[PDB]
Amino acid sequence: TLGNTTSSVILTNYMDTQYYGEIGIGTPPQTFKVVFDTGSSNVWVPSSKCSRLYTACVYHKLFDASDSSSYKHNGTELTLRYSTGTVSGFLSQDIITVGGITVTQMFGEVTEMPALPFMLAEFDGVVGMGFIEQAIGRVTPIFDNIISQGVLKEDVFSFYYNRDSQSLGGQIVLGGSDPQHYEGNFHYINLIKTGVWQIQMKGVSVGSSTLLCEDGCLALVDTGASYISGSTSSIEKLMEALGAKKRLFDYVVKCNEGPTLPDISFHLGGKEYTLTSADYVFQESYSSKKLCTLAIHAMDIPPPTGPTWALGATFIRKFYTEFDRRNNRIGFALAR
Ligand SMILES: COCCCOc1cc(C(=O)N(C[C@@H]2CNC[C@H]2NS(=O)(=O)c2ccc(C)cc2)C(C)C)ccc1OC
Ligand SMILES: *[C@@H]1O[C@H](CO)[C@@H](O)[C@H](O)[C@H]1NC(C)=O
Repeated sequence: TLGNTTSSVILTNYMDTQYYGEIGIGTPPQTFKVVFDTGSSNVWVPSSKCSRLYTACVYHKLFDASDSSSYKHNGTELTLRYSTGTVSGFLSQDIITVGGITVTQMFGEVTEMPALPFMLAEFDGVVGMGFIEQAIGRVTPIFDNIISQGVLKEDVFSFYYNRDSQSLGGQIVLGGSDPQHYEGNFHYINLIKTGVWQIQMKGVSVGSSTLLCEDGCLALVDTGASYISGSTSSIEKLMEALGAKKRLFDYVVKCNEGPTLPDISFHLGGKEYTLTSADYVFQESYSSKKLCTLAIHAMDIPPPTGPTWALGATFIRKFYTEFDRRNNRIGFALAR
């Protein structure tokens, strides 16, 4: 069922690495800073039942079911494994408010939240924008519950991630796209299969020559990821081609050599999606005596999804993204 409504959620941009908006859970609503993540399908927030020996829970907003009159008990255990860490807790149901839309949703109340990486998180939880196929415990994703209401103009949602400034951090539009944040026309790539926001990639070039993904590869379009990521192997080759040094969790260049780095192009569908060094280098200075982090890192995503590349905030900043559930495709347009 299609309606005549679009809703939008204003996002906060924290240092070009984290983008999140707010949702309200319960009656009266308890507000949470959440990441709208196309790379996951579950809704979760920290729980009041999280042991205060997990320091992450002392530093985040906790959902208290005892303060919500609309809460429905469930209790089923839930473990969510990310390539960055793990969270576990139990399932609960309540009313969730997302940019005007009110929806009865099943979500995870996280009771185990490791300091790495959640003490570094500015957000409290996640709103999974993925498909039911990848939903842990086969829980209906929030977008599927919003479609069911038959209120949205289109069975799509789109992302705008701005470059850091005190301006608009970003924007998610549910039910459409916002022409104020893109120019030109959308170029669509069909999903390899329904169930994952993953498209075929046919080459990654450093400069003029296609040095990587020559015989094709996968590209997960991940709104919950900060960077463009590849497998340890691909990133090693890419970084050698750029002249970057490996550290513990990132790659660096001498700050003075950042602007001189070659363009990186991603071959997706029809078009070549080019990022210049200004789009992937955290150019904090131009000093020959300082190191500058790159917005590309290695991430070994496990099968069946991985091995795959992931196009995170680094990519979405340059390219406004529309996620089309009706046609199982992803559209890209140059962001304004
Ligand atoms: C862009 O701003 C978003 C905020 C970035 O900051 C952070 C993000 C995180 C983070 O890793 N995630 C989860 C990842 C984002 N998509 C899903 C998952 N990627 S994954 O490769 O494991 C994966 C992909 C696909 C499948 C099927 C399975 C596994 C968030 C959303 C919990 C952690 C700490 C952060 O900061 C301290
Ligand atoms: C929890 O919710 C699921 C639906 O996601 C349901 O099938 C299950 O029976 C519920 N469990 C309890 C104990 O209420």
